[PDB]
Amino acid sequence: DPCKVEEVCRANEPCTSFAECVCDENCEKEALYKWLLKKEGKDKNGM
Amino acid sequence: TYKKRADFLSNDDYAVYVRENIQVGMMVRCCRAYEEVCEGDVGKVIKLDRDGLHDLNVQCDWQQKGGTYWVRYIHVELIGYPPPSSSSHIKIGDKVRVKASVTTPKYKWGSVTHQSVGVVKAFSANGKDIIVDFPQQSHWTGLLSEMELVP
Ligand code: FES
Repeated sequence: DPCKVEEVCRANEPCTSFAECVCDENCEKEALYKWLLKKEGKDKNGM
Repeated sequence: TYKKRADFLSNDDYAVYVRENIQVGMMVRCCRAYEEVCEGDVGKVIKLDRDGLHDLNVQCDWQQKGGTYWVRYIHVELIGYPPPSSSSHIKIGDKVRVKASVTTPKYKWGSVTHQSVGVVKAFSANGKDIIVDFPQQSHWTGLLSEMELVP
């Protein structure tokens, strides 16, 4: 896995897995996007 | 109500001021153009990170750009919070608690309880949640419909 739930989970207590995410948009999505930008050598704006 | 770049000696002095006073939900103006964000564009803060003072810490939804963009503290001038419109009459600075009727809050209890009283810090970008500082847990996220003003 590219990201760890404990690190990116946005709840007031960490979810035990991304499948349990309680946010409207899953916390793993934005995490993967920011991880892919870093892997491409881009900054947060894709620059 | 907020200071501007001209009130400080150095860029880093001003950036520290912006950092201590900015919150999600605030309106800002671009006071120094940066890439896709032109000077004088107006934005609503939608996300704040806390990396180095010169990092891209401030994500806004920008009116003239027509989309989101990350900037640094030095690029923004704080304007203020929008007026209460949630119809909850909860506003920034109010004391709130979780409703007695809530068994488990949407984003979980953390260290908070039904007896906790916290201070509203920000309205979340999604228009449904608030960020609350409780004595037992800072940056606690609540669903507005689960929270109420403390009598
Ligand atoms: S993973 Fe916990 S709220 Fe999203």
